[PDB]
Amino acid sequence: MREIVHLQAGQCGNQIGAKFWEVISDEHGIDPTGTYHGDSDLQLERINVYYNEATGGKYVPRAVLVDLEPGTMDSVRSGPFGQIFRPDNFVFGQSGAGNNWAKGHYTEGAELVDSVLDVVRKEAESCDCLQGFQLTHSLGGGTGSGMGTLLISKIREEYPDRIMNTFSVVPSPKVSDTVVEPYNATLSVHQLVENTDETYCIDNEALYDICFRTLKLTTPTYGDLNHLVSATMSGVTTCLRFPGQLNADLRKLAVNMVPFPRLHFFMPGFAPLTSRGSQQYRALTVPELTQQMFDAKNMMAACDPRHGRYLTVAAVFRGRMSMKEVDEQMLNVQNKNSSYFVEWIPNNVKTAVCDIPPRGLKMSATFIGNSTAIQELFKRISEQFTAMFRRKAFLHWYTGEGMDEMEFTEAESNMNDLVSEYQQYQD
Amino acid sequence: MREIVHLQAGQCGNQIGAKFWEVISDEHGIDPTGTYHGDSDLQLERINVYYNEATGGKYVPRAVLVDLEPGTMDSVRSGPFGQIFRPDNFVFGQSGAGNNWAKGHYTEGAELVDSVLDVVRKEAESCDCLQGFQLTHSLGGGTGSGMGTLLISKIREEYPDRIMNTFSVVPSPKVSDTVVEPYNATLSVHQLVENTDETYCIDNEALYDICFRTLKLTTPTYGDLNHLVSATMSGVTTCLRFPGQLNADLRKLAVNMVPFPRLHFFMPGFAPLTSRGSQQYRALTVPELTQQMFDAKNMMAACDPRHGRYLTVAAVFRGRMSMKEVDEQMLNVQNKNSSYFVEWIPNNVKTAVCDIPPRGLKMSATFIGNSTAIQELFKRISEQFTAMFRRKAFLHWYTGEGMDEMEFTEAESNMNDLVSEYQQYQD
Amino acid sequence: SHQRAPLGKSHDQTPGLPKGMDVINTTLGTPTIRELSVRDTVNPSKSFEDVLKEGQEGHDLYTVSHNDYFAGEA
Amino acid sequence: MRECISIHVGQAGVQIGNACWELYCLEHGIQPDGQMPSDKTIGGGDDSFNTFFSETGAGKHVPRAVFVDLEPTVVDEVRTGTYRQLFHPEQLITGKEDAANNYARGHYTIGKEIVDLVLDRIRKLADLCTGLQGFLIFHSFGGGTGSGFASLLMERLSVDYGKKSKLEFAIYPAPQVSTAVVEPYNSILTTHTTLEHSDCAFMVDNEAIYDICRRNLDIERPTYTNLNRLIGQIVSSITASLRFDGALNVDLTEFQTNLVPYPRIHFPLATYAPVISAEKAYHEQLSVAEITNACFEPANQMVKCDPRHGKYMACCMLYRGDVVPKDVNAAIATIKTKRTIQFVDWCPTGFKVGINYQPPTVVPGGDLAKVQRAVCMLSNTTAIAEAWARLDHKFDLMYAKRAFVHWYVGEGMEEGEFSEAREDLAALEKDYEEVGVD
Ligand SMILES: Nc1nc2c(ncn2[C@@H]2O[C@H](COP(=O)(O)OP(=O)(O)OP(=O)(O)O)[C@@H](O)[C@H]2O)c(=O)[nH]1
Ligand SMILES: Nc1nc2c(ncn2[C@@H]2O[C@H](COP(=O)(O)OP(=O)(O)OP(=O)(O)O)[C@@H](O)[C@H]2O)c(=O)[nH]1
Ligand SMILES: Nc1nc2c(ncn2[C@@H]2O[C@H](COP(=O)(O)OP(=O)(O)OP(=O)(O)O)[C@@H](O)[C@H]2O)c(=O)[nH]1
Repeated sequence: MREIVHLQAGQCGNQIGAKFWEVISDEHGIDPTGTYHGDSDLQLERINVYYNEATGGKYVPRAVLVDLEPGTMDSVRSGPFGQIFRPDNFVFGQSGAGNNWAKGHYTEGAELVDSVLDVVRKEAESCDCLQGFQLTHSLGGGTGSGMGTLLISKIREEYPDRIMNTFSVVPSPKVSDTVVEPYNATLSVHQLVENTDETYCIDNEALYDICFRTLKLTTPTYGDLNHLVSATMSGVTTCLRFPGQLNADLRKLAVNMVPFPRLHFFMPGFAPLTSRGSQQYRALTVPELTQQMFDAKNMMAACDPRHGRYLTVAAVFRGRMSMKEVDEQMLNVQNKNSSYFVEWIPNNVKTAVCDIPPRGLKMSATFIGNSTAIQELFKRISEQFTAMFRRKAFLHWYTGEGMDEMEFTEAESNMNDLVSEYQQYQD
Repeated sequence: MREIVHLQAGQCGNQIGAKFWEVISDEHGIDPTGTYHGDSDLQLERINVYYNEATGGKYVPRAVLVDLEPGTMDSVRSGPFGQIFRPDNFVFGQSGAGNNWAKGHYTEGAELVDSVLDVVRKEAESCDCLQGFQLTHSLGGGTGSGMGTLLISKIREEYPDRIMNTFSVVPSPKVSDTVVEPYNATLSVHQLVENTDETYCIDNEALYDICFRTLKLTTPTYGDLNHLVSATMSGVTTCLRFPGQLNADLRKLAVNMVPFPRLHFFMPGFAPLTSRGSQQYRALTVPELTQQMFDAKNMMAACDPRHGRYLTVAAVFRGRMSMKEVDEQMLNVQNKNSSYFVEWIPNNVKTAVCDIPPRGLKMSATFIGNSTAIQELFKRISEQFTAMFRRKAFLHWYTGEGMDEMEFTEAESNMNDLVSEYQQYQD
Repeated sequence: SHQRAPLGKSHDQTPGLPKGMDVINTTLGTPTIRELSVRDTVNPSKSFEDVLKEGQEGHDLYTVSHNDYFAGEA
Repeated sequence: MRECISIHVGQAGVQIGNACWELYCLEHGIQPDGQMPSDKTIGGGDDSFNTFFSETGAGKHVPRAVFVDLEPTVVDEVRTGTYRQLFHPEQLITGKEDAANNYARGHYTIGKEIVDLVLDRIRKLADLCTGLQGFLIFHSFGGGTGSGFASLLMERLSVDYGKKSKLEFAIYPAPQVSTAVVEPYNSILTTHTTLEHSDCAFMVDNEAIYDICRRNLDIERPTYTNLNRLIGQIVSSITASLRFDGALNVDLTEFQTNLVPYPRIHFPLATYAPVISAEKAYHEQLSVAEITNACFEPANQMVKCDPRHGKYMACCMLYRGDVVPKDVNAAIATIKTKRTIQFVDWCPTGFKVGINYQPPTVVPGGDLAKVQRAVCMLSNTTAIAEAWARLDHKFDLMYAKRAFVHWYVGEGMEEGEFSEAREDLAALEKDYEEVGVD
């Protein structure tokens, strides 16, 4: 059977992964101690897609945790489900990253890649047939970018036959806190576009706006933002673990989703977001949800594709659903905005129907987007990088680490190719 | 019936044997006082392979204790099982060691070899028909090497038709404590090579690493090392004493283990090792055992054979297993590293399955290895020997004892012949 | 008044000493590691009993998991 | 079995000697009377004392040593002390004249008629003992009575007993403090007569011992009571192997076989790491790592040897107390990797370790600390030749202008023997440099 090995990296993915995993455990009904309480046969049958079995009826998570700062592991280990994760699984470093990409890409990773490779291949042998793997990290994160770019480069040669699912969060366009973040972003994405096949783009500003729009709760916790992105990540993974005539394999999906090889960047979408009174003020029906599914407010990934057009769209519907209401609502939206699509591809919609409703609500869905809305994203990162390389600010460090300006020259040339590429196909 | 009589030699073998015999008694369930408590039929019948009968259901161990320093022998006599040992078997001398190879080999041995030969032949005449003998000592030991070289030379001609099993611990590569130890080692190994047929190689540094790796217990005792090696020593001896569809005789094993006469040096390998939480975090399955018993970190003898290749491999499996899984792990490891074996011999694997598990662990195994991982060991001592013989350091004692430089000349030359012989067989 | 050169027999530190002198001060207890540790963990004293405990640990759960097998179990 | 005989020549060697059994009695709890409490340890003399004391059926622990000196003044006073009942009356060998700081006077004039007496003493101890590993010689190079008298006796015990070990312990002459200008006469006289017979000679200098007192023990005016207790603690630590056990037990035979490189030179140096005041250890922590740094810290040695000016050959450490091999072997591994510590390339391994579980105790009315982990650090380096280099340029002038020669030649000696020791010393110094040259 096809199983998946999870990869957690970066101090962000430290919080996403914990939230991502506890949702799954609570979804399947396993107690924090780990003794599963048999309630649903279907989730009992298909937990082995992600979890292996140990003694005592506990489902060991097949995820990999890597970082540098020990305190982060102590916190997640003291978290609600740290006991569920293995000290065997906890690999880390005797050093701090300094939020430095070059240190984590050449210096500190050098003595640590061996162990994690020895780690990941161990569970790779423990499992029989993988569809692939998925990675939680960030493009603008110090340890996450430094570690991931090394590992993804390595993981290709040993297993060039599996899925390179990458789950990365885009830092805020308006603010980056870390001032060398565009340097971290530019270096990583050069290898990322070279190495990955799929990439999720997520931004915090929209999450803040969505809280203003539908959560309406003023002061949230970052974990609640993790609760959001984990739910989106969970929904796309419900396909594999759950029955119903929807076609689940990411390869069933990705080939339907990408026209040309260098297209890896995709935009999530999710189903009813509800406020204080609207739980009892909402008639949960197909028309309203698909309306809310395709709301320019309801999106959360980067920014509005209203500036551009839609390349490919894929929709998965989770719950008691039927083909006729969806069929007409694709017809509804197709006739609603046909011109806002691209004439390059007609009927660019991909539909999957999961008959098993989620734990939390009956009618739900998830959306993944490939539109012409990524230009301004890397267009944004273009200007700062040119501005910063104009007078090489904050450069004496990486030279001491052993980096040269030449690496940047092709790297920006690589993104600028995509800028022309994304522009050329649509415009 | 074919039995074994044991010899405990050197001061290290004194701790080793004291640990070793109590492991046997507790495994068989005899109280420290010596009155066996009848619980298991199989161990009741097959205890005579090592023990003899005393009056009152007392199983006398067939071991002869030899040393020079009383305090070590008094300590083991005052142990929880010193009573089960015999003052008859306590032969010794009225002299101090000086940790001198030659004094024990020529001066102190001369007046003691007479007595020990009488005791062993009385013990030999006490029993009917041996498989052979086994010896616990060290190669770098001050006194144990001296008598160990003497006894093996003498016990060759009286009964040249039996098994010359040896169990010697290699000193720490980083530091030998004793500084004339490489002289003692080079002296000992010269006589060891022609007089032995089987050799066990053990290193404490790796044992120290094992404590850091899986035991994770910071501060062990030296006795905390002893049960570790005795468990491996017990495990290889479980096969004879216990029933099951596996061939037990060392001659079954040695002929499958020894292609050429000069191959005497063999390395141990042991099965599941567990940490603080992984007792309840481990799914006890034959694959993960086979995974773990074949781990680079799991070798404990000298170092990693990664630099070289595998000549012959033989593992004994103890517990409730079946004939098919050992095959398909054998196929898996054969496919896992097909090139890392020698093309000289295919199917270099010899497997044995003991159906009787340990008395509290079920899935277990023992591995004995012959790889091309011994070269660096005697190269290391080669520069040690050449540099100190370059300026004859510490030589005045042995000349004062009566030893001469010529003895060293062939001793290293024989080792040099062994260097190429291992090299030319593999490289 | 001898505080200027208070050596007459020995130096005094009593006012800074709020405790006694009778015995010596060990930094910590390596025994604490020893009671935490069980030497015989490779061979726990749990003979046939734990065989049944693992025997009744939900073969059906394990069969649903990965098609478990004990003793010829279909 | 496992026992040795101690000897103390020189009133320098007596009060340092007296202290050790004042120390030695405490750890076994010997009362000043000579017997234990109602608890049972007496018998055929077979218990912890059998290696040190002789407690026969009479119940009196007889120390296995003889106090020999040429004047009663110190020895009759301790014969009126607190432990004089323990000491055998004629084991306190007293003389009636003075050797006048003269090597020859002690070696020739009075020695002839006295050594026969102590020869009777040693054999009567020889017959009663069983194991007789070796001897403990406490003396001094510039001995007013220690120097000259020791030389003849060590020759006599060497010629009749050359199959057993001899261990020498003498205060090395104070380099910049000269309590005797006849010391350079007798000291080199002692060395040349001892180079060909002495097995293991261990030295010490009082100035640094004093300098130790005020650097960390915080005593700017200590006494012998402190000084003798310090060295008494030293000899106690090395002798703990005979008394008790540990992870491993090592004997002086291993010390001899593994420390001295070649004939002639047998002069390592001892060092004890946890030499700290009580309050310091009270509010700090002790472990193997830091005391390992201190034991190899150059200022913690009691001879004016700067190790970076020399090179290391042999180093023996004896961990007494609660230790584990793990942190010990890891710490010493870091020492091998160290660049300042320059061992000779001839020895890749040079570390003789001894582990003893028994922690060293405090002494009642003492100034020491409360130690768990302790180590006596015996080491030999090439930075010691400067000491005899100091002596010879001191010597060459004071032989160039024949100072005090009329005293020595007026009693029966000539200049050839004084000449001999110089090229004998010159032989050693060229030996020291050629072993220094790799
Ligand atoms: N865990 C976490 N990460 C956040 C949060 N907000 C923003 N981030 C970003 O997520 C990025 C990814 O984290 P990592 O890749 O693990 O960062 P790192 O490699 O340890 O180095 P730094 O980025 O300096 O922390 C960080 O750089 C942060 O900028 C948050 O609230 N929690
Ligand atoms: N029993 C024991 N032996 C040890 C230990 N650590 C190291 N050894 C070594 O085991 C070796 C073998 O012991 P023996 O052959 O009996 O030694 P010996 O001939 O009596 O003389 P030495 O080698 O000086 O001990 C010794 O040389 C030690 O170096 C330990 O903790 N316990
Ligand atoms: N070992 C030791 N030496 C001391 C002590 N007090 C002073 N010294 C020094 O040790 C030297 C003793 O040597 P000698 O004076 O020749 O001793 P001696 O041969 O026994 O005869 P005397 O001159 O009477 O003492 C003196 O020069 C002092 O500097 C002490 O308590 N113990």
